[PDB]
Parts: sequence; C-alpha cells; structure tokens
Amino acid sequence: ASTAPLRISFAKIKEPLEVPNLLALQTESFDWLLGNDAWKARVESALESGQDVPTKSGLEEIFEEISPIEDFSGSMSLTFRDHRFEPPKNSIDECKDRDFTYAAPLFVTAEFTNNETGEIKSQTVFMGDFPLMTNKGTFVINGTERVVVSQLVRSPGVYFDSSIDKTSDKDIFSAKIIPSRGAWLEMEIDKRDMVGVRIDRKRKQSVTVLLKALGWTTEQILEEFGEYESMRATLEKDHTQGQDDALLDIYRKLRPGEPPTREAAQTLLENLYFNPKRYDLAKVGRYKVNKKLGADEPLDAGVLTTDDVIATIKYLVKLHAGETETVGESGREIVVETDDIDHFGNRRIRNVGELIQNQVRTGLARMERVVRERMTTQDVEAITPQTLINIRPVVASIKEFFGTSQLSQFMDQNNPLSGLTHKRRLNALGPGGLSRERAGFEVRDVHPSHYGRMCPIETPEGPNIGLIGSLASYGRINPFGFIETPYRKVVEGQVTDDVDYLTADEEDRFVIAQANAALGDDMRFAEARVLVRRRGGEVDYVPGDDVDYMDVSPRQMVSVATAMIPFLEHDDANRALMGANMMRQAVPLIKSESPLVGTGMEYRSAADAGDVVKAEKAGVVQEVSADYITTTNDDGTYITYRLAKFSRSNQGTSVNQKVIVAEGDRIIEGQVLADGPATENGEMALGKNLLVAFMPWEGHNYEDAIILSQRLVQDDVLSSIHIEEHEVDARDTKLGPEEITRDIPNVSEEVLADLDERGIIRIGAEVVAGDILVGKVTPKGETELTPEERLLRAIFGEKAREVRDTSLKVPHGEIGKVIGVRVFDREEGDELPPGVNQLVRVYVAQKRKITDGDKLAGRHGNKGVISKINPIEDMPFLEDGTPVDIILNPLAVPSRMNPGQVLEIHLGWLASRGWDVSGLAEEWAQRLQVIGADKVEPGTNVATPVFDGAREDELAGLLQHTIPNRDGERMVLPSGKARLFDGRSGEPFPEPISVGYMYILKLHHLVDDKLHARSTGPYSMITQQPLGGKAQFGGQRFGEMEVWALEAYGAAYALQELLTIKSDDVTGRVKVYEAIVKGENIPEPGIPESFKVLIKEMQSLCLNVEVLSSDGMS
Amino acid sequence: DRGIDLAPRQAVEYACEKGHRFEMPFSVEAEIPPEWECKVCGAQ
Amino acid sequence: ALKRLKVVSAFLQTSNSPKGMVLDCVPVIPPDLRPMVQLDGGRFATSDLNDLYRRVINRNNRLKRLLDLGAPEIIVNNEKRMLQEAVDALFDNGRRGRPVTGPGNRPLKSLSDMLKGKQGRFRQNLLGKRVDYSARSVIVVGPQL
Amino acid sequence: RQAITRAMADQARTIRIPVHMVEVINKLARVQRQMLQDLGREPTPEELAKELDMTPEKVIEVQKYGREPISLHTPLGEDGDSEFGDLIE
Amino acid sequence: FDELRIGLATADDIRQWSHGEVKKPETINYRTLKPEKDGLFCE
Amino acid sequence: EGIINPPIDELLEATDSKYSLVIYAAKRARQINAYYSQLGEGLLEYVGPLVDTHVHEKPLSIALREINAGLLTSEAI
Amino acid sequence: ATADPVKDYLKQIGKVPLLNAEQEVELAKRIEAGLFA
Repeated sequence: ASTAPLRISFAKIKEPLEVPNLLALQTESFDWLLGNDAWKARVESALESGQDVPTKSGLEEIFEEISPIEDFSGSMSLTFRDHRFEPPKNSIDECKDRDFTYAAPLFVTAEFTNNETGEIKSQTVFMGDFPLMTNKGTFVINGTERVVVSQLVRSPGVYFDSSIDKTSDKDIFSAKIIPSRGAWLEMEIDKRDMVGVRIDRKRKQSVTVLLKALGWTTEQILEEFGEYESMRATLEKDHTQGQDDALLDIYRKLRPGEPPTREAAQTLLENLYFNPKRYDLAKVGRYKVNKKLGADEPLDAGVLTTDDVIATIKYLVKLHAGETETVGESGREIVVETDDIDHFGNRRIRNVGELIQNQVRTGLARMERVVRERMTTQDVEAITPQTLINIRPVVASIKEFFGTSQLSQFMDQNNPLSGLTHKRRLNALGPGGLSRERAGFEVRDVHPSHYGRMCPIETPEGPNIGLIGSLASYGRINPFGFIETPYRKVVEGQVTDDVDYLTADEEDRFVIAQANAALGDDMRFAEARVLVRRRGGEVDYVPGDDVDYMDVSPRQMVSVATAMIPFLEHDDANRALMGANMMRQAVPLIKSESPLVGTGMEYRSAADAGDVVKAEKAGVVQEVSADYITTTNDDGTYITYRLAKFSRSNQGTSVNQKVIVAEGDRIIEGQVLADGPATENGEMALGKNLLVAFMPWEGHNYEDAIILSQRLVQDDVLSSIHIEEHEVDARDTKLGPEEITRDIPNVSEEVLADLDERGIIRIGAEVVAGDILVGKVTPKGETELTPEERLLRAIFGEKAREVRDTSLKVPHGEIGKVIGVRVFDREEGDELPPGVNQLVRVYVAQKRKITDGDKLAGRHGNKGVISKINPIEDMPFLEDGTPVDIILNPLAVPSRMNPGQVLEIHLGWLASRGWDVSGLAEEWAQRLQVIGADKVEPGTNVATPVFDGAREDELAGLLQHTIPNRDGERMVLPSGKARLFDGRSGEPFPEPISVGYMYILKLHHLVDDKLHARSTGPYSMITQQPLGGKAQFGGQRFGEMEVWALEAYGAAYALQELLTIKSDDVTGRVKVYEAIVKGENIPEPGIPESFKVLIKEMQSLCLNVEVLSSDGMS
Repeated sequence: DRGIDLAPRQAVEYACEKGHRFEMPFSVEAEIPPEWECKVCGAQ
Repeated sequence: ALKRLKVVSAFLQTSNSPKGMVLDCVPVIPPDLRPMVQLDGGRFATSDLNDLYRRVINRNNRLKRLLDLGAPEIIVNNEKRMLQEAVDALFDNGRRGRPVTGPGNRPLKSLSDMLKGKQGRFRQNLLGKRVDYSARSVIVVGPQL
Repeated sequence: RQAITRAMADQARTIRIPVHMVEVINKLARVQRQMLQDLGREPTPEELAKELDMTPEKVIEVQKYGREPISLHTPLGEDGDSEFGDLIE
Repeated sequence: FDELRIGLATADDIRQWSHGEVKKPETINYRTLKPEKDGLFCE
Repeated sequence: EGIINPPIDELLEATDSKYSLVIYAAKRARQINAYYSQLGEGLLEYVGPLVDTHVHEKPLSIALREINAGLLTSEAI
Repeated sequence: ATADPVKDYLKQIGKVPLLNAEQEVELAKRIEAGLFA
C-alpha cells in the first residue's frame, strides 16, 4: 500500500502477476544447495501445491552419489550418511573488515563399515569451511564481495543435425549424444552413401561393428532394421562378422599397438560408455533423452543402455528416410525432425548451486582418489574415519572456484542497478562453456525462443556481443535447470486468473497471444482478430477463440535494467542497448532524486537490492540517527539497523545510506527504512532531472557534446563522493624489518607536520599530490658512497641509521581528506600474511564536482563528454527567467534514431508543472480519468511502463492543459516548444526551441582519473621499453598503424626518434634528458635494446645471426 | 670513469692438456693461482 | 625431386655446413632476458626458459651419470629420448605431442613461442613500442581555437 | 623411495633446497595437516613450534623458504597481449 | 648495419659465443639469494 | 605568435621541395641552438641568429624566419 | 615413435619374465659368478 512513494501511472492495462523476487536466481539456488529451512519449506509448499520440485538437497545428493566404496577384496567401506551446518564463527561485517571469508564449518556423519569384522565406525568429521551466500545474494570472500553468475551450457542429451555438402550434392545428417561428463560419440549417415559412427573421432569404422560388438548379433539386426536400403548396403559391404571379431576390431581400431583381449576390450567398452561412474548422466540428460527418443519411463537416474543407442539408430535412419512422424522405439508416437543448437530448449543455465556442486564433486573425487590410495597401503583394525579421509582437495577446489575463476566475478558496486544486473546475468563463457574465440554468428543471434527467458536488448557491446545476456524480468528456473516464463491460461476464449510457467519446449506446441490484446467488460476478447506467435516464432495471426495462452505483462521480454527506460518502444534497439549498458555505469551522487519520468518498476529494482535497509519485522520506530535506526517491534523485541555511512564500494564510490522514516511513524514488514546509494524514498534514483534545450549553441555542443550551467556546480547537483583506498605494509626482509615511524630522513619538518606519534596521518588531514600519509623507513640499502657524497655528508652530518625513503605517498593528481585509517599489527591478535609485521590502510575521500571532460548520458543511449560549464546568465532562459540546465545538440536524434527521449523531455515538462484534466470529454481525457492521471499536482513523478506508456495524443493534450505558474499563462506552446531567449546576446532566438526535463546520468568514465602523462617514469625489466598503466606512470603505446602513418607522412626523423630516443635506448634516454636540461641539442640516437634482445634470442636458437657493416663484422 | 686510473694488469698464459692457449689478465697485487679452468673446453 | 633440389642446392652454393641440423651444444639466454625478479612478500617470478633449461640440464646430467657406469641399453636409450624431447620443448614447446604444461594450467612458452604472433618480439616490441613524453586524456570541442 | 625423494628434494624446485631442509619442511607440513584435521582450525605458529620443539621464528623462516615461484608469463584476464611480465619494474 | 646475416650456427660458433659450461641446474641460493657458481644465473 | 605565422608556400617556392626544407630548417635550428650553448667559447664555424631575436623562443623559429627572409642558401655535398 | 612416450616406454618394457623365487636366486648367483670372475 504505502510501501512505495507516489508515482502517477500511465498504465492502461492491468498486471495479474507481480514481478517475482529479483534475487531468486541466486538465493533459491544456494538454498537448494545448502538444504536449509527455507529450501525444505519451499519443497513442502510445492509438494502440497503439486508443483515439481527437487526433493534432494545439493549436498545430500552429492554425498549419496558417493557410494560406499570397496577395496579389491570388497571387504571394508565408508559411507557419508548425513551432513549438517554450524553457525559461522564470524559476522558478515567482521569478514568484510579483516579480509576473512564468510564461511561456516561443515560437518558430516561418516561410518566405516567392514563386513569381515562386522565393524562400523560412525563418526562426525570436519569437511571444511563452507562459504555462504548472504541474504543480499553475494559471497564475501577475503574481505571482498564476489558474486557467481549463472552459466548457459548445452543441455546433455541427443542432438540431431542436418547439413548439405556442395561436393556431395546431397543432404547429410549428423547424430550426437553429448553427456554431462562422459565421452561423446558422433554419428553421421550417407557421407558417401554409407553410415558411420565416431567414437571420440578416433578411427574409421561403420555402424554394424558397433552393433555386433553390443548384445545384438546379425539376425536381429537384419530382422528389426527392415526398411532402410543404405544401412543394409553398409551391412552387406562389411566383411567381418561375429561379436568377438567386432570387439577385437573396435579394440584394435580405438587403440592400436597391442594384442586384442576379450576381457580388456569388454571392460574398456563398459568403462567408456556404460560405466555409472565415468558416464554419470545428469537428470537433465536422461530427461531430454527420454523426451526426444520417446523412451517411456527409462531409469530416471543412471547410465545409458544399449536401448538408447538402438533408439538413436532408429531416429537417425527414420530422419534419413524423409518421413517425420513415426512411433518412438520403446514408447509412443513421437515427431522426427532435426533441431538446432541455438534453440533455447537446448540451452540450460548452470546456476550458482550447480556450479558449486560440480566443484565440490571434483574435490570429492580427488579425495576419493587419495583415500583409495590410502586404504591399499593401510591395515585393517587400525583405520579411523577421522584418519583415512583428507579434506584438503575439497577446500582446495572450493577456494579454486571462488578465487580466480571466470564465473566467480568481482561484484560491480557502481549503483544498485549494476548489482542487480550482475546477479541476473547469464554467461556463456568460462569452463565447460563456449569461449569468445570459439563463438560464431549463430550462437549470438536472438532466438525466437528468447521471448520471456532472456533479454534481447542488454548485453555487453564489446568483443563479446551477445555471448553474455541478462535474464528476463519474469523468467523462472526449472528444477531441471531450463529457463521458464509465465503465461495466463486461456479456456474457450475466457481468460482465467490462472498462470502456468512454460519452458522453451511447451511454447512451440501452443499458440501465444499478447498482453496488448484488447478485452471487453468481461475476460472475453474484445476483437476476434488477435496478433499471436506460434512454433518457430512466426508472427502470423489467428482470429477467434484459437489461442490458449496469453502473456502476463508486456514487460515480459525485457530485463530489469532495460525496463527502467521510459518510452523504450520509440527507441532503436541499438540505442536501447547502449542505454541499458550505461545505466550500470552511472555513479550515485550526494543526494539523489528519483526520476521525474520513468517506469513504475523502479521501486522494485531497488527494494529487491539488498543495500536498501528493509524492516525484518513490522513495528514502530523508537529513535532515528544518521548511524542507526532503532525500531521497537509489535511483539516487543528491539532491533537496530546499522547504516553504512561513507564506506567504500568495490569501484570506489561511496555507499552512504540516508534515513527517510520519522521519529515515531509506523513500519510494516518490507517497508524501506533507510535509503541505499542512488535511491530516494525507497525509489531508485541514478541521476538528476535537468532542463534540456535541444538547440545548437555556438558550437560548444558540436558532435554529441554537452553544455551545462554553473547552476549544477554551485547548487551541488551533479557531484559524488569518491573514496580511494591504497595501503602499505611493513615486512621483515633479509636486511631487517622496516618500521612505521615519524623520523623520515632528509626531509623538512613542515612535510611531517600532519603525522601522529606512531607515523599515521591524522583523520581529516587535507592531502595533495606527493604528500606523506604513513611514514615507513626501509631498514637498509646498499651503501657505496662516492667521495663527493662522503664530503657532503661530512659537511652537513647525516643520521647514523642508514634508511631509505620508501614511505607511502599520495599518487600524482589526487586530492582528498583522510576519512579513516586502519592499522593491523602482528604483535596483536590480528592475523597477518607471513613475513609482514605492520599493515596500515588509509582512506582518502574527495567530493569530485562536475567539470570539463566528464562523461554524461541519458537513458536512451545518448551520451557525451562535457565541453563548457557556462555561467548561469549565459544560458538561454525561458519566458520567466528560468535558465536551462543543459544544452543538447538536436542533430543527434534523427541519425541516432532515438526519438523516445523527446517524448521523455515532454513528459518531464508535464510532470514538473502538473495538469488539470476533468470533464474535457475527449478520448485521451477519458482514458486519463479512468486511469487516474487526471488530477496531478506539480512536481509529482509520473510512471510510463516500458510498453504501456503514455501516447502521443496524451502528451499533446496535456501540453494544451498545463497548470499555470505565473500571470495565468502557461509557458510551453501546444507544439511542445517554448520561446527561448538568449543569455549572451539577449535578443530572442528566432523560433521556439524544444524544452523539457530529461533524466541525466553521470557516468563513471570520469575525467579526474583518465588524465595521465609521462616524462620519465618506471621501465620494464625484460625489455627496456617504458611500462604501461595509469597507476604506474606509464607511457601511451605507439602501435603499428602509428608507424604506418609516420611512414606515410615521410617523417623519418620523428618516427626514428619515437622508436629509439624516447624508448628502449638505455644510452640514449639519459643523454637526451641531460641535453634537454642543460639546454644543448639532442644527441644522435643509438640502437634500441629490443633489437639486441631479438639478436640474443635468435642467437640462442642456433641461428648464426651476425650484423656486418660495409667494411666488416659490426 | 673520467680521471679514474685503472689498476696495472699483467698477462699470464694458461695451457691445458688439450693444447688450448688463452690470455686473460690478472691484477699486479692479486696472487697468481696455478689452477684455472679452460675458456675453450673447460679442462684443467 | 624439385623440392629436394631446391633444398639441397642451398647447402652447395652457400658455405655453411649442414652439420648444424643436429646439434651437440645448447646456448643459453643471458640471465636478464630470462629473469628471476624479487617481488613483494618474498615471492619470486621466473621465466619459463629457466625451467626448460633446468629440465635440459637435469636430463643431461642424468645421461652423463648413466654413461659414467654400465647401464642397460633400454634405460640409456630412454634417457637420451627424454633429453632430446626436453631440448625440443626448449626450442618449441607444443610443436609435437602434449606440451610440457608445468603448473597444470597453461603450456610453458619456449624460445620460439615469444618470437611469434601478437606476443612475439617482432609484433609487440619492435614495430610498435611504448614511448616517453606521451599523455592521454578525453577530448572536448573548442570552437575558439 | 630414498632415491626418488632425494631427486625430488634436489631437482623439483627451481630454487635448490637441501635434502635435510626438505625433510624438515615437509615433516612440518604433514604435522600441520595433522593438526588441521585434528582440531579443525588453523593453528597459531607458536603452537606448532612448541609441539615440534623449535623456535617460532625458525618456523616462520622455514615456511617462508617453502614457497613455489609463480611463472612470469601468466595471463592477466580477457586481454591476451597484456602479460604479467610487463607490469614489473 | 649495411647487411644483417643469418645461418646455421655450428657447435664451434656456440662455443665461441659461450663463456662457460652451465653444469649445474640450480639458479639462486635459498637464503642469501646470491647467484650460484658454475650453475644457472652464474656470475 | 604561432606556427602558421611563417607562410609555408613561401618556403616551398624558396626551396622547391618539402623534405629538403625540413632537414634544411632542422639543421639550421640545431646550429643556432648549438650557438646558444657555446657558453662564450666563440667558435667560428657556428653562426648566431641573423634575424632579430626575442629573449625566449625556440631556435626553429629563428631558422624559419631566416629562411623565409630568403637571405640564406645552401648546396648539396 | 609417437606422442606420449610414457606409453612407448611402457611398451618398451615389454613382456619381461617375472621371476619366481628360485629364478631370481639363480640369477643372483649368476650375478655373483660374473662379478667375482
């Protein structure tokens, strides 16, 4: 009810289904893995509701899969019965502070059973520190926050492909059986009018040899397989016969060089495919095989039998026959057709639970290997379950997954949208997936089965375009793992209040309507002719009662980040992609205001973010403060919500949390207590509302640039807090331990004026470039004093301890206030890495204001650097003396093809000065009256849903009926433009210029860190070129095309000196610096050191590389 | 390297069992060792 | 015969002997170009050339030890084979068979593996180099210039 | 076993460690693993020192010595041309 | 610099370039961090 | 007050080529800058600034002004 | 002659005759015969 702030909605149609939890994709999966109380509550709720749901937790399944193993004699065994968890030894803030991993100990009950002695040793053994996902949906390891993205992967099963070869001039068919982990077999038919089998693509063979090597001999093969000419041609051209002969043939073909053996070949064939251990097909693989091949009730879990391969033979030859409808072997009537790899029913997401389960399974397999090695070298009656098992591979595998793996990614904490997008992304890269190098056009294309399952807009625009996509707003997850999506059930044209979630498979056999279809007073269709989609994504319509499923919302196709944009349906898809890809880069500001125009789901995109403080239990507020909110609940318990103030996110932006509740107001469950970063009043707020004037202005906004007032500098509109962290530690090296101290050598006393007694800068000390923060002195450096330095030391007198100034100093071009210092000591109880003794952390924060070169952007993909911060009086002001806050080039919108932002500025102007429409007796007036957008006070935020937004007629009519401000005269003409004066000249601009209020974002591609320059800094070691990087004072790379351009100019000298003098000439750089400082001319260049490295490399590959001049050698 | 006077150097000839002869310098104040390696084959 | 004559006639006209196709000595990179640099925290970082040279030297020492005493022909032949394969891996890790991985993640980069491609000397450090006296920042439009 | 462990002590690591140092350090590693599997927690170095009857500074020294170098040519991430070797001065 | 030659480097050329035999496989001492004698990294 | 103050086509018609012009002006500027670095040694083969000189500018400016004035010539060796 | 010389070495071991007790004590006696000779 009163959970969200007031936002006037332009939605014409209702939503029977609300958007589900935005963090279900992480929290639900990890609850499945843990088997906690929430997961068992969910499974019992689904069981009593009849919904399909896994009854096995992610760890009890992985422990029951590890069967009681036996030795070669089959005597003694160990079994892991039950697993349990203990409360973590550290709090979440404690782990986030002192570089700990948020983990809890994992305990399992293990018994050791030997049949000969009848001895059972039941024991509880510590298996390792198990990391836990927070309620926020993130993992806190090593003090940082890392999230694990879900991974798209090919579903295991049987895949069936069709191709045409130009040389063959005939259709060739291919059959694949790819398992979850086991070996893969490839099949193809009529490559040269014969059919063959590939066993890991090793050697040439036929299909008949595989059949005779299996349980069937010749007569049943020629009997059952009785209507295909090509395969019996292959059978008759095959010369060998007999089961043992075929077995020795496949044994010698797979691995030549050894004599054939019946038992060895049989065991190898059993272990390759039929082994339950090495071919553990997942539940998804078995389900897809019995779905595609029609196997009725095959073992729900297990390895394939010969019957699966025989049904594969059936399906392949039936497809090659040409007919498409036949009865499935050992089953019912099925369909026969080839399927593409890009259909989204063939793509399954590995969520965080399945990935962590796989890593724990690999660690457990290594542990079983170690223990199997251990039992064979151990005696009975002396083995304890605490002893023989080793948990080192398990924790090693878990720490290898959580650290330095491509799925476990550093969480982007620019703003809550970036967090939600990161936790909602689906990745196709990483281990067990498709790499960027191996990608192609087919996988990246949007499939017609992506509707409601994956967002077609938002995706990285770099080299990996379309490889990484974001989950749709309404997308759910199967128990199996496919991506589901809701639909409203339709019966006899009377749509009901029932919802069914359809995979990418059931979406083909049905026909899907639209949520934009009109309905009458009842739930019947208002029009017989409705625009629908069917199998293959064909958009052909059908009239009358012929549909059977309607969408739940028109926002079903879009993600959470894309659905933020108002008037998306007017924007191009490329600029929509850019707009959804820059809203994850906008920083939060000092005080953020919610956008005046925007989609009404903006509340749900920040309420579901964990950074906004929400009430755990309903109650009343006792006291409020900027540090804590204390609420006395209804039952009587007391809870204080601690608020993070000016902490540092992973990207450096501040995460301060304002308070919006009063001293004694009512709080219900789920109510927002304290705003997060980039949020106002529990509503999400990335940027600012700025007065836009679409006109060229003296060329300072030429080529997609921005002009903006000083009114955004002096009013502190677009500014942000930037906390930068950099630390140093004290270590005991070979010469001695360096100490943090005060007596910095050979420096003036004024430099050390702002230090403490222990060598720590004061909290709140203003710092600049090159200033001292913590004073650390190097215990010893090599002393080779020249006589000049010796006599200078004799003249002045030098301190007797020989120390070198390697204390921590502020890097170049950085200013700020020291807001917090953290000191760790080895002598205290705090843990430190080996070798170090003192570790100090210093936070410096600056309030970066807007300036030249900062990158700003809208929501519709418009973007640009800032070229001029004008004075207030220079801006073109309106008819009442209101200057515009930002000036835009209007040349951008026709070429870039995003006229939705013009609609956005018009609706922003309407949302600033409200409208009074009542009794106008027009169609748009009646629509606004029945909707509720008829009486709107000035300043209230408006809501246009992403595909239900306000129409052009509504905007024009509201432009005709804006509330007056002064003199009883509205300012913007019904054409949408207003007569705009001038600041510099004063005379009015000739014709009206479009004005409005567009939400303007401030990107994190800032100018205060992009500036970087080099004169002479650090150099690389293996080659004497200057190194690179902003934090390392590097030099800009002069690439190959640069050298081509300088050759093209014919400027030999400039190119030659850029290649020799200014880099990689050790005898040249120092001489040139000396010549410049002394004032004499630049010396002649020598030979670059990289060429000498080349010569020394070639000379070591036994290549007699010698340089000889005209006279002789060198 | 400007104005620095190098130490006086003497030439001592070392011969191995394979007949290889090489010339390498020694300092005047430094002691002359009768044992050394061969630059060509590493013999005594 | 055309290819064989276009190869053999190279050794006739030119004065370099064809002995060098099979070698008895292996030169070593000078130690800076295959460095072992001290880092913060006591950790060390070494180039893979040092590891390959260490492998070759270990196997050559073991072969010398087998030739010192009386050893069976299978063992000496296997030692010479692993010596030849280690020298081959030094000159070209990954040319034949499974490359010598090392840590278990990526193959070691041999001499040639850094004379080649985008990471080679020819294309990353000779034609295009970093430069001193250079700078970079974003651009803005100035009509007053 | 003697020759195999002697060769492993002598030649496996890039920096040569003498055989008695190797047996000391891997005995310390195995008893540290025994401590970890016994009490389920990371022990302080003082406890391991006093239960092995050496000084704690000796334990710190030997677990500093017992380290494996990381190769210079480790890739940084998605970028391929940028290597770890060009970052060091 | 007028001409840049190449060819097969026979063992005589390798011994001419060389300044010794790298007889031992170890590289640096484990405590003093000083390069070894007649081994790799030899001074 | 800028690079463009010497008119370039005047230099081109004064020397009939472009790369010869740039090596010519660069050699002249090097000679001028070496004259300013003589420290009062009075070397005869090094010629000072022919055109009137400001207190602080680059010698290349003097070289371009001298050659634009057209009072200096050269020959190829 | 191919890749993975571990397989080649294992086949180079071949079908050597495993020694039951009297066989290797006789072989050890022949070792002593040759060595003392």
